[PDB]
Amino acid sequence: SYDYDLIIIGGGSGGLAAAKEAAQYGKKVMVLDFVTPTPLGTRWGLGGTCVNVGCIPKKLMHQAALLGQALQDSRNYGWKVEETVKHDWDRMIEAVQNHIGSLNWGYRVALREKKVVYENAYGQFIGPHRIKATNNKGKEKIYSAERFLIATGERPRYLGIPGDKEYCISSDDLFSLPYCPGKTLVVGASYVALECAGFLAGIGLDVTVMVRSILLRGFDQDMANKIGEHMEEHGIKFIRQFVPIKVEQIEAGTPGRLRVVAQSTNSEEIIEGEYNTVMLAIGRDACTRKIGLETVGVKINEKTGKIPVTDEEQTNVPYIYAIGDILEDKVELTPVAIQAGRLLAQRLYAGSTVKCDYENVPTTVFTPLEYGACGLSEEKAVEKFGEENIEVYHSYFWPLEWTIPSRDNNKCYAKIICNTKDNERVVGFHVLGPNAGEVTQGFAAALKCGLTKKQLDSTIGIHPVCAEVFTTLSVTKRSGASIL
Amino acid sequence: SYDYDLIIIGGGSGGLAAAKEAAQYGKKVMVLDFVTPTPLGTRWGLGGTCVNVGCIPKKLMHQAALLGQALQDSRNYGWKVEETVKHDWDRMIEAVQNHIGSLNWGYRVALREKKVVYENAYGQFIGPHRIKATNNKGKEKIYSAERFLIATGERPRYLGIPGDKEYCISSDDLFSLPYCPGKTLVVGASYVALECAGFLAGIGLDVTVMVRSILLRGFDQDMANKIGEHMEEHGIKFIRQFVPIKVEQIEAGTPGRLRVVAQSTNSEEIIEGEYNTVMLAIGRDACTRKIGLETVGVKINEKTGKIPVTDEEQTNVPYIYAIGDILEDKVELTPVAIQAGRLLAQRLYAGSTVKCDYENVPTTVFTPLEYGACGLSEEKAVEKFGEENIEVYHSYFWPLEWTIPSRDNNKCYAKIICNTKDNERVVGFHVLGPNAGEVTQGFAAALKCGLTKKQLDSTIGIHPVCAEVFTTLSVTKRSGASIL
Ligand SMILES: Cc1cc2nc3c(=O)[nH]c(=O)nc-3n(C[C@H](O)[C@H](O)[C@H](O)COP(=O)(O)OP(=O)(O)OC[C@H]3O[C@@H](n4cnc5c(N)ncnc54)[C@H](O)[C@@H]3O)c2cc1C
Ligand SMILES: Cc1cc2nc3c(=O)[nH]c(=O)nc-3n(C[C@H](O)[C@H](O)[C@H](O)COP(=O)(O)OP(=O)(O)OC[C@H]3O[C@@H](n4cnc5c(N)ncnc54)[C@H](O)[C@@H]3O)c2cc1C
Repeated sequence: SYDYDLIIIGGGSGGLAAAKEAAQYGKKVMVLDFVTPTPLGTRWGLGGTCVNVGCIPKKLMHQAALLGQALQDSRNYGWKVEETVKHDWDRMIEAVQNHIGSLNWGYRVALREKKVVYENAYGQFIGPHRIKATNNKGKEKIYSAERFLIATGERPRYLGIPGDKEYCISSDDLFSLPYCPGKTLVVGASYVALECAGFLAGIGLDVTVMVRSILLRGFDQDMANKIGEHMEEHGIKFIRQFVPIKVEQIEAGTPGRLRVVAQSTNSEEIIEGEYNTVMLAIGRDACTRKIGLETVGVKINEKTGKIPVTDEEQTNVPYIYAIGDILEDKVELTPVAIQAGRLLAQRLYAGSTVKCDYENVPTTVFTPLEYGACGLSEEKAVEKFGEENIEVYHSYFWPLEWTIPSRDNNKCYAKIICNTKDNERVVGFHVLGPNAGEVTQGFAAALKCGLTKKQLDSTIGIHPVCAEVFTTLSVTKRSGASIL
Repeated sequence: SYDYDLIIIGGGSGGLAAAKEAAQYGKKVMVLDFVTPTPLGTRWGLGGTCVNVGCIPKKLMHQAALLGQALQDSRNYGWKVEETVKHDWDRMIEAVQNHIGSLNWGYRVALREKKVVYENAYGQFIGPHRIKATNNKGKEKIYSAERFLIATGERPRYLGIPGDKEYCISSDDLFSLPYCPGKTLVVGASYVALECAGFLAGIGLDVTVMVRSILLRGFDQDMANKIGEHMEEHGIKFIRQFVPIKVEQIEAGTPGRLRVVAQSTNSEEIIEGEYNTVMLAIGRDACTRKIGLETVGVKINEKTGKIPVTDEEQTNVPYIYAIGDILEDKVELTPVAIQAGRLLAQRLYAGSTVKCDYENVPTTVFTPLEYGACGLSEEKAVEKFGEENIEVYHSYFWPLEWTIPSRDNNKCYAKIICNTKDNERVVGFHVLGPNAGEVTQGFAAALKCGLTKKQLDSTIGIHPVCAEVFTTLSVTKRSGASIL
């Protein structure tokens, strides 16, 4: 009947997870992946955003920055290290790219081994059950499938201003940049913006972040501001309430010199600054517009680009499914895309009825001082259950590892948000400190089990470990008592 | 009626936690603490074992070792560091002792602020409600109290052999040692033994561990062996099935040279070795024998030295309570002592009925590769529920941070133990990897909430973080399938 049982459009986290699982049940599967280049020409291999141009390289460079601090710390612990150690950009990129290459290859082998056809072509619906794939050299091929999975992801957004596409870079370009960016302006206050600002600073570069309004929209703002205070105290410059209106090249190079003109958000005040590199981290746009969805009848939100979907990841067209960042009002993270792909395959081809649970999905922002969160922000808890029913227990802590280097006391911060109407249920968990993700993972699991403050209090701490602060939280915001 | 409401004997974790909490309810409290010196003359200030001679200095030196690794790792991330960096023992100790001193002081002030009398004297019961306290210069004073709390801790045990007390050190001396130990023999396979062996090796010293039988008695033996394999692969020498029968001084010094004669455990074979320093980490003895318990009627286990106690920490004498490592068949960790002390004070003086929950208390062994555990060992699970009802999910993992340095793949290991007769309840949690304690803490809370495998599988991972390996465990030991 059809060429394939399933055709997956997009070879990112979600698509590949779906492919691997579907093939496990003997189904004929094809993955189409194609990385349309950056304005400046940057391309990469199989695996999608996370592998090539997201989580993996980002965390690796965050580690380069952390190791910078390790070198400093080591002195007081007795290691005889030269007072200032210099860092080499090109060496770091070679090592990162080398790793990304092995993952690119890893996936290509993985799909071959599981009998999944991988086609490096750009997919585009032409009609019911039919898709056209255009390869790099321009050749077209038409394929049919019983079902389709849109796993097409997003790409970085540009400001609609002169000079942006020609002289600025995005996260897409940064992680393979063939030269050290030098003095950098990061435009935006998304997690990607602050993560990159942070590690570029940790490697010793002069970094400025230009923000429109608030830091980390979507996240608990009390933590957001704490992250910002920390970055500002550790070198990073902030320009608040400004957006660039023009970027112009003073001199080309590697890096060259650029002038950025920015306008105030609440007045006609204009400022100028010159930078070596200008990074645009102001959000991402869904890749749902240029894939022929009209030819097949799939409905999307025309304003936001996102695809509405059932709690089973089904679009309005029964045989077409969508997963990943593309989805309307879900969670835009790699492991969510993976779980969604795995579970869809099992529902479709293995008789399972288990759905992807998008509630209380944990995250971590890898800022210089890491931020891990799970559940409701304080604001959202108050909105949902009422100020009077929310008790917020909090405390500062000082990692033992920081005492000998003698730095950053009363900076790491722990808070939980509890619902008094529901047995002091822990509806929100937030930590600012080292290894925030390692700390947050298990408390994410405790939320799935309906963790209560009585239960958390009864759990014994591990000593001396940062996470133990959560075992003995006794001071509430409402009490007004000090936590220094 | 009595001089004090409460007299606490011993100013360790537990005692001080009890004192601080009791004083908060306006009760008249005295703490007696006295550190009887090491055979070699080592003494220290207030705070007990943890603060002076346990978790705090131990983790700090563990960090000195970890930072050694960080210096090596940093090269491939692009930092231009000299190929071998040397380490200075004396500077490390100065920094550690400096921190311990601030904690010593911290407590001294804390007790002053909360109106708690601190007496640096050795406590000893003389009769009902009465105790004699002998200070350093030898002067005695008699005090009475309505109740008493024995929080007397333990001290390192020696082998009954010639030369042990005169020439060998214990954990007590190691953390203030005024010279670099040089070539070291660690005798024992307790967590203290392996932790110290590990960090002494991590600072570049030549370390040998001499073991009687198994590593880490009490802990999951599969994990124990993996920790040993890792230590052996990273420099540490192991002599198995030997115990020292004699230690003699070849030459005195700082360090000197010592000859250790050891005998096989299953034969008459004898081996000799020379070391600069010999550390005895073969366990600890309760300080319950020389404190006058006979004069007051408190029953102890005469074989083991431990004090039997109710689930409310009450001894057979109603007005006398005990907490901490001293207790019979409980859990010998700082945070357990603290929780027990806090909760006892609250039961006694604030109308609480909450008891200390000694079930599924988490621990972390700070070996070069860290081991975090909560709940049942695999062996103990099988013994309790039966082999056929236990499913063990496991996986290796590779910290992203180690990929660029290009080291130690298939070494970190995660397993959970599930009870099939009880909804695949996670009755055991085990992780071997970096920041094990940070990873384990929240899963400990999950176990308090009765975490289930269905629930764990429904929790989404944080990417790329080590802990996320627990989100997707699908391979069982019973299946026989490979996990490389
Ligand atoms: C800087 C940065 C940091 C991040 N950090 C984290 C983090 O720390 N933790 C975390 O969990 N997530 C992180 N992410 C988010 C994560 O990258 C995404 O959520 C994840 O990649 C989503 O998977 P996906 O399959 O939906 O999309 P993608 O992985 O991006 O896959 C989409 C793929 O499909 C291809 N494609 C698009 N259209 C077509 C077409 N028409 N035909 C064929 N192929 C097509 C694209 O080229 C792309 O390769 C980060 C992202 C960025 C940018
Ligand atoms: C090498 C080592 C590593 C350790 N690592 C960890 C770890 O990583 N995590 C963890 O949780 N625990 C660790 N511990 C164990 C932890 O330190 C103990 O569980 C904790 O100190 C228990 O405190 P306690 O209140 O029972 O007694 P202690 O802390 O030992 O205090 C007893 C105090 O009372 C004094 N005393 C004794 N007799 C008298 C008397 N007659 N009169 C007055 N004072 C007296 C003692 O001198 C001492 O100061 C470690 C211990 C060691 C030895």
